[PDB]
Amino acid sequence: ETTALVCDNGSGLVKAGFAGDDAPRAVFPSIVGRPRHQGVMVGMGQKDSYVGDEAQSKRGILTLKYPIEHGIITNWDDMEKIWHHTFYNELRVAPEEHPTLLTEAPLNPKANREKMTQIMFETFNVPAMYVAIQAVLSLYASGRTTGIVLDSGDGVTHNVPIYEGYALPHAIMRLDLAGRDLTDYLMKILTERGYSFVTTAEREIVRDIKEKLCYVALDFENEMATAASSSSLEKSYELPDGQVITIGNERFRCPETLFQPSFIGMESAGIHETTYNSIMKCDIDIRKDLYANNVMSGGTTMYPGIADRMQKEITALAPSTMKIKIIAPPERKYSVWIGGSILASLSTFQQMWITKQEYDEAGPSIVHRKCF
Amino acid sequence: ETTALVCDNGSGLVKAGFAGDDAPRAVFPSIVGRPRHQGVMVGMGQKDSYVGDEAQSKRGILTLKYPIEHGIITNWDDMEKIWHHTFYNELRVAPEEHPTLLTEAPLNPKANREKMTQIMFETFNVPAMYVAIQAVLSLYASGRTTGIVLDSGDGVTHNVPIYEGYALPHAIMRLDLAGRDLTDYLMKILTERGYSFVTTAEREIVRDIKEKLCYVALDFENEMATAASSSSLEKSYELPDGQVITIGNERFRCPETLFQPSFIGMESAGIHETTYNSIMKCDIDIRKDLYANNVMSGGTTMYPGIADRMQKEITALAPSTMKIKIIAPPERKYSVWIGGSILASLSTFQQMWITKQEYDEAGPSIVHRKCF
Amino acid sequence: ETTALVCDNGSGLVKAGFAGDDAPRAVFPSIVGRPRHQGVMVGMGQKDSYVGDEAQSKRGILTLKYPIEHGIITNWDDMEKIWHHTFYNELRVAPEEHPTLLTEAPLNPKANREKMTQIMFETFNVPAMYVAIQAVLSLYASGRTTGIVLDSGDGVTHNVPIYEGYALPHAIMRLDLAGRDLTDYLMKILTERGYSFVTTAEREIVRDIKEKLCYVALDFENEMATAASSSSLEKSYELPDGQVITIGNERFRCPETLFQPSFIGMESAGIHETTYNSIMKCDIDIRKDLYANNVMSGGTTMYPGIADRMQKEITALAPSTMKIKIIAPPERKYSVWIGGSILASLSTFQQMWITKQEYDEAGPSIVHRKCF
Amino acid sequence: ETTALVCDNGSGLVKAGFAGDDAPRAVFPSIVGRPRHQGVMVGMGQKDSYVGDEAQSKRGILTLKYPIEHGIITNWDDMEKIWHHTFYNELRVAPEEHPTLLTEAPLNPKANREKMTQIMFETFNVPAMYVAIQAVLSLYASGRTTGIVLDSGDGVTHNVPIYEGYALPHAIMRLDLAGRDLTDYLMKILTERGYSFVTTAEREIVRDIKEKLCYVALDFENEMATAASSSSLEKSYELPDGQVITIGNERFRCPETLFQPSFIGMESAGIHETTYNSIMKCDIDIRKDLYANNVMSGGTTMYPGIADRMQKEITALAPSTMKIKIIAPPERKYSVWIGGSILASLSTFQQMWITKQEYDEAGPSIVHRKCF
Ligand SMILES: Nc1ncnc2c1ncn2[C@@H]1O[C@H](COP(=O)(O)OP(=O)(O)O)[C@@H](O)[C@H]1O
Ligand SMILES: Nc1ncnc2c1ncn2[C@@H]1O[C@H](COP(=O)(O)OP(=O)(O)O)[C@@H](O)[C@H]1O
Ligand SMILES: Nc1ncnc2c1ncn2[C@@H]1O[C@H](COP(=O)(O)OP(=O)(O)O)[C@@H](O)[C@H]1O
Ligand SMILES: Nc1ncnc2c1ncn2[C@@H]1O[C@H](COP(=O)(O)OP(=O)(O)O)[C@@H](O)[C@H]1O
Ligand SMILES: [Mg+2]
Ligand SMILES: [Mg+2]
Ligand SMILES: [Mg+2]
Ligand SMILES: [Mg+2]
Repeated sequence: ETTALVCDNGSGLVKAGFAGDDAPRAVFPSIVGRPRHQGVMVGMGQKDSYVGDEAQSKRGILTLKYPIEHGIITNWDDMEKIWHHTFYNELRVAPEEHPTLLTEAPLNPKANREKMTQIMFETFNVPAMYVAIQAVLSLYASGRTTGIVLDSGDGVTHNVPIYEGYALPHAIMRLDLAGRDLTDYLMKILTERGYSFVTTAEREIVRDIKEKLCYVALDFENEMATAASSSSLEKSYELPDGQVITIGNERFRCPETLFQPSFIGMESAGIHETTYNSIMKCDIDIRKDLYANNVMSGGTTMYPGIADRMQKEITALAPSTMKIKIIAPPERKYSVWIGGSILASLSTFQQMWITKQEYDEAGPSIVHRKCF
Repeated sequence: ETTALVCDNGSGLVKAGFAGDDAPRAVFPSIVGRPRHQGVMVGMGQKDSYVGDEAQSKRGILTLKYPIEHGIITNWDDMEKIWHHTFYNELRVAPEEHPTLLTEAPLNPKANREKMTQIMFETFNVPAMYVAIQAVLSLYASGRTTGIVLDSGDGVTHNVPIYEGYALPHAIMRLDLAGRDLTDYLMKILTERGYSFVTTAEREIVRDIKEKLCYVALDFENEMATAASSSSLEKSYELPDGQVITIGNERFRCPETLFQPSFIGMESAGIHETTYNSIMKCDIDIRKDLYANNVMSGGTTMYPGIADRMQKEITALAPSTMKIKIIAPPERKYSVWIGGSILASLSTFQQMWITKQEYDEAGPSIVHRKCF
Repeated sequence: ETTALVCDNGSGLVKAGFAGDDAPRAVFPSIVGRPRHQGVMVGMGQKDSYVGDEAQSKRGILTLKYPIEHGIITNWDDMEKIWHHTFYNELRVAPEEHPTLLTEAPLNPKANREKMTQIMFETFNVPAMYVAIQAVLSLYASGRTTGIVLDSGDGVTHNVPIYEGYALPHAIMRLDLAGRDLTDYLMKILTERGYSFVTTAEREIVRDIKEKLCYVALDFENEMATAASSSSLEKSYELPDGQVITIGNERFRCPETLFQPSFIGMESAGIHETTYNSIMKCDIDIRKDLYANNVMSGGTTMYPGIADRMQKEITALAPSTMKIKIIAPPERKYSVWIGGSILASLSTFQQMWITKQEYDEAGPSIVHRKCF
Repeated sequence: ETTALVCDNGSGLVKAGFAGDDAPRAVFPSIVGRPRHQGVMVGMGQKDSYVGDEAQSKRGILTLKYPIEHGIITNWDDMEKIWHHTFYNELRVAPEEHPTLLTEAPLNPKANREKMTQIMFETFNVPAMYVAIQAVLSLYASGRTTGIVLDSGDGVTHNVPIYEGYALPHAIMRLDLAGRDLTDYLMKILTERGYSFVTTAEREIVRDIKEKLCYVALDFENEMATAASSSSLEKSYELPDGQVITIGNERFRCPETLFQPSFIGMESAGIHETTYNSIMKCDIDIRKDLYANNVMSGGTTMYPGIADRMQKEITALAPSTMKIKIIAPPERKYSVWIGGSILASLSTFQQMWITKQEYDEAGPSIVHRKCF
C-alpha cells in the first residue's frame, strides 16, 4: 500500500516499523559477525556471515563489528546487508512500494548523507525519501513546540534549542560521549579487581552488566565515603559460565564520566554545563521558556538518578529567581521513532518528499536543498 | 452609525477610538516584525508578519521596525497593514460607514499628507476626512482659548502660540528631540558599566527601564555631587533572563540632554529657551497672557520633576515683575485624543468635512485648501 | 603716507581699501567662529578663534556668529578682533599713520557711534576720523546732486530724499527687511519639501542657494499659475555632500516678502509704497525731479527683475502725466565704498576731519556736533 | 634612562618596545597555560604555569587560556604574570625607572581602566602613566590629521571620525566581530568534511590555517558558482601529525561573515555599512574629506582582497559625484605601536603625563580627568 516506513538505525541499535503505529515492530542490534575458527564438519557451517540476533546468539565463534561509529558510517558494504535484512527478513515487505524516512545526527559529513540517499535510491528503488534530524522528532513525540532537547545514545550527544518552531542553528552543540565510552571505562575499571575482559563477547557481557546494575549518585563525595565505610552497596552478577562477580563502588563511577569527562582523558564540560552554555547563547527573551521545558530522550538517559542529579546541577548555575523543570517520560527510549511516525502521517507532509523524478533530474546533491 | 472615529497615530504609539467618549479604546505600539531564523517544524510558524502586541510578545525571534520616523512616514506598505489591523482586528468596524479624523505634526512635507489622504480615500473608502494639528487639540482638551502649547512624544517637539483662537504661524518652532534619542543616549551610557545592549528587543528593554526609573534633577551640579558623595541614589532592576542590574547617577542624566542638547552632539537650545524665544517673537501686548498659561502635553513630559525644573528655568529668563505658571494635568498623556474627540462632536464641525465628491471632483491636492 | 582709508563694515560683509582707488582691496564676511567639539590630537588645533575667510572655510566644526545685527553692534569684543584682522592681516598697514572713514546707517543709537569713535581713537590711535551716512555716498558714486536713494543690504532698508545737496531729514524712512529675513524665510519654506536645515553652516548653504537661483516675478498670480501648470521653472542644485536638490515655485517666493511683508508676519508696506510715501512727504515743487531720478544701491537690490517690477509698481501709484525712471548701475554692489573714496579725496574735505586734539580736548561726545 | 616604553596589549597579541624606535622589540601572544596530565618523573615537570612562547611550544599537555576577552580583562591574576614576564623576561628592564604608555579600546567599562592604573602604579611603581585610544594613534602612524579610521583585531571593531584634530565622539561605532569569531566559524564549517577539531591546540591549528590560506572574494555568487563548477580553488595543508587536508570553497566563506554577520547569527550590518552610517552621522561639510581618506589598520584587515571589496561596496552606497579612496599600508599590522612611539617622543607630550604625586594626592579616579 501507500503506508510509509520508519527506520531509525543508531550507533548500536536498529528500530524499524510501519507509519501510523505507536511502537516499533522490529528492534535489533546492528552488528555483523564472521567466523574465525576452522570448520571440520562436512557442512563446516551454513553461511559465512551473520547479521542481527543470530550473530549475537552465536557470538562465541564470531567476530562482531559495528558498521556505524560516532554516528558516521565507516563500512559501506555491511550497511547494505543490514538494510536488506531489515527490509526482507524482518518486515517481509517490498521496498519498491513504500516511502522511507531516515534519521541522521546533526553536524555530520555531507558525503555520508549523499551516499546514503544514492544507495537507497539506486539499490532498493524506493519511490520517496526524506532525512530528518533526530532531536527534532523528540518534540513531536512529546507534543510541544518550544524547549531544548537533549539526546544521548551509542553515537553522539547533541543539543538543539527550538522556540515555537524556529530552531536556532548557531547554538547547536555536539559531544562524543556515549554508551561505548561508558562500557569501555567500565571494562578498564573492572580490571582493578581480578576480572579481566578482552573479547567482543566479553564487551557485550560488560554492556549487559552496565545496563543491569548501574545508577547515578546525587553527591559523589558522600557516596564514595558511604561506600568506603559501610560497604553495603555491593551487588552480585552471574556470568554465563557459572561464576559470580561482585561490584561495589564501581556502580556509580561509570556514569560519573558523563558529568566529569576528565575521567576518560577528554577535555570538555559535562552535560550539565553544555546545556547551560547552549541556553546562554540564545536570545535574552526566550531564555526563561527554554529553562522550564528541558526534554530528555535516548537510551543513555535511562539511568535512575539522572533527572534529579541534572536538576540539582542546573539549578546552581541558573539564577534563583526562576524555576528549572526536566521532562523525562518513562518511554523516552523509543522517542525518535514515535516522533517520526507522527510526522510521516501528517496531512501537510505530502509535498515535502523527494520523488525519484527530482533525484534523476537533478542528482544526488538534491538532499542538501530539501532537508535540514 | 454616523459616529466619527479618532485615530492618533504617533511615532511610537497608536490610539484609536470612537468619538464622544473620554478615553481611547485601543492603544498599542506601531511596530512591524518579521522572523529571521529558520523554521524546522512542519508548520514552521503560522504567518510571515506580526503587527501590534503579538509582534512585541514574540519579539525574541523577530526584527521589529517602526514605519514612522521623526514624524514622517518612510514605509508606505506597513502603514496599510497597521491601519487594517486597527480598523478590523482592534475595533471590529467597517471603515466605509464612519468619518475618520487624523492628526499630523506641523512643518511636515505636503507629499506625506497628500499620500495619506489619497490612500485613505481609495483603499478603505471612508466617506469623510479631516486632518488637524496635534498641538491645537491640546487647548480643546484643556478647555482654554489662549496659551502656548508644548507637546513632546516619540516624534518631534513643537510649540505654537495661540491667543483667543488666532494662532500665530510665524512663531512656530520645531525640534527633533524625542524618546528615541533619550533611549539611544541611555543605551550608550549604559555601556559605561558592564551591561551591553545591541538588539531591538534590548532596545525595548532599555525603553522600559527608562520609563520605570528616571527623573529630572532640579540642580544638576548639586545632584551630581550628592550622587558621587553619598551613593544613595542607586536603584535595582530585574532583567527577563533573571539577572539584576544597578543604576546610579544615570537616572537623571537621561532627561538632561532634553535641557542641554549638546550631550548628543546636537547644536540647539533646550526646551526652556525655545519657549522663551517663541514667546518673545509674538506681540508685546499678548506676552503677559501666554507667560501665565503654559500648557504641557505628550508622554515625554511625564517625568516627575519636569514641571518645577522648567518653571525655575523660565523664571530666570523672564522679567521678575509678572508670574509664570505651568499647567500639567495628570492625564496629559492622552490629551490629543481627548481634544480630537471633543472637536469631532461639535455642532459647528459638520460642514468642515472633506466629502468624497470634493475629492473626486478636485483631486488629492484639496487637503491643502481645507486643513491648517 | 597721508593716503586715507575707507572701511565699509556692513551687517554681513566688510570692504576695506585705500582712498583714491576705484575698487575695494579686501572684501570678506564679518563672522567670528569658535570650535565646539573635543580635541584629541597633541595639537588639538592651533587657535581658539577664527575670523574672516578661514572661519567659513573650517565652518564644519565651528559656531559662526555675527557681531552686527540690524545695523547695531551687539558684541563689542569681536569687533576689535575683526578690525585688527582688517588692519593687520588684510592690508598690512599701521593704523597710527592714516585717517579712517566709517559709514553708519541713519536712525541708530548715539551710544553706538560714541563707543565706535571712543574705541577707534583709544585703541588703534588713528589721527583723524569721520562718520558719514551710507545712502549719501550713493549719489557721490553716481555723480548726481538730486534724487531719492534706496539702499538695501544685510542690515536695514532706508530712504533719504536729497535735492540739490539739501537733504530733508523729516522724510527719512527706515525698515527692517534684509537678506537675513529672506534667507530665514527660504529656510522655512524649504522644509515644505524633504530638505531640512538647522545649522549655521546650513544657513550659509541656504544663503548661497538664494544668491544663485532666485529672481523676482513681474506678476505674482500669473507666475504662480504657470508654475503650477507647466512645471518648467524647476532648477537643480548640488549640495557639498553630493546630493542634489530641486526647487520650483520657491524661486520667486523668496523676494516676494520684500514687496509683501505680511508673509513673514511683519505689518508694514513694501519697498514700492515706502518710496512713494517718502516722495509725497516732500515739497510740491521738488516731487517731479525726485520721481525721475530713482537711485538703487546695495546687494539686496541685485535681483534680475527688481527694476521692472518696481517701475511697474510705482507707475500705478504716481499720476500718469509725468515719467518714472529707475537707475540701476551694474556695479551697484560696491557703490557706498566708491562714493566714500571719491569724497575722501576731495580738496574741500580737509578741514572736516576730527583731529585727536579736538577729541581729547572736548570728549567722545564731539561726533554729534561734526557728523550728520 | 628616561626613555619611555610602549606596550600594546591586544586581545590576542602583546607588542612591547622602547620609544623612539620604528619596530616592536618583543611580540608574543598573551596566553596562560597549565598542565592537566599526571607527572610520574622525579621532577614531574619544572613549573606549574607557562606564559608566552613556551606555553604554545608545550601546548600539547597544557590548557591555554586568554586573560582578555572582547577587549575587557576578565582574569586579573594572569595579567600580572603576563606583564611581569614582559617587563623582566622579555625586555630586561626595571619598571621603576621608565614611563609607560598603554592603549585601550573605546567604549569600555571605567572599572577596567581604574583597576589597570591602580595595579600598574602600586605593583610595578612606574613614575608616569598615560592611556590613549588605539584608533587615534593610527593617524599619527600614517601622518595625517583628518580621516575615518577602521581598526580590527582579536577584540572589537571600532570606527572614530577625526577631522583636523577634532574627533566627534557622538559618531563612534563599536562591533564585536574579530579573529576569534572567524576561527570559530572556520572550526564549525570544517566539521562539514571529515575533519574535527575540539581542543585548544586544535583551535591554534585552525587559526594558523586561517592565517595561511584565506582570502576575500570580490563577488560571492560568482565565486561560489566557479568553485562548484571548476573545483580548481582547492588547497592543501599539512597537519603536524603528518596527515594532509584539503579545503575548497571554505577559503572565502570565512571572511564573508565579516561582511554578512548573519552567518554567525549576529543581528547587525557589515563593516561596509557601519563606516557609511558613521560618515552620514557627521556634518555635511566634512563628509567629502572623510570619504576620500579611509584608513585601515589591524591584523584582521590583512586579507588580500579586502581593499577592493570594501571600495566596491562603499562606492555603491555613496553618491557617484565624488571619489572614494582607501589607504592600506603594507605595514598596517604594527600601526598602533608606531603611532604610540611617535606620540611618546613629542616635545609637547611632557606635561600630559600622570605623575605619582597626582595619583597619591587625588586617587585612582584621576585617569578619567586626564585621558580621552
Ligand atoms: N536500562 C538502562 N540502563 C542503562 N543504560 C541503558 C538502559 N537501556 C539502554 N541503555 C543504553 O542505551 C544504549 C542504546 O541507545 P539507543 O537507544 O540504541 O541509541 P541509538 O538509537 O541512537 O543508537 C545502549 O548502549 C545501552 O548502554
Ligand atoms: N511614565 C513615564 N515616564 C517617562 N517616560 C514616559 C512615561 N510614559 C511614557 N513615556 C515616554 O513617552 C513616549 C510615548 O509618547 P506618545 O504619547 O506615544 O507620543 P506620540 O503619541 O506622539 O507617539 C514613550 O516613548 C515613552 O518613552
Ligand atoms: N547676485 C545676487 N543675487 C541675490 N542676492 C545677492 C546677490 N549678491 C549679493 N546678494 C545679497 O546681498 C547681501 C550682501 O549685502 P551687502 O552689500 O554686504 O550689504 P552691507 O554692505 O550693507 O552689509 C547678501 O546677504 C546677499 O544675500
Ligand atoms: N596574514 C594574515 N592573514 C589573515 N589574518 C591575519 C594575518 N595576520 C594576522 N591575522 C589575524 O590578525 C589577528 C591578530 O590581531 P592583532 O594585531 O593581535 O590585534 P590586537 O593587537 O588588537 O590584538 C590574528 O588573530 C590573526 O587571525
Ligand atoms: Mg538515537
Ligand atoms: Mg503626540
Ligand atoms: Mg550697505
Ligand atoms: Mg589592536
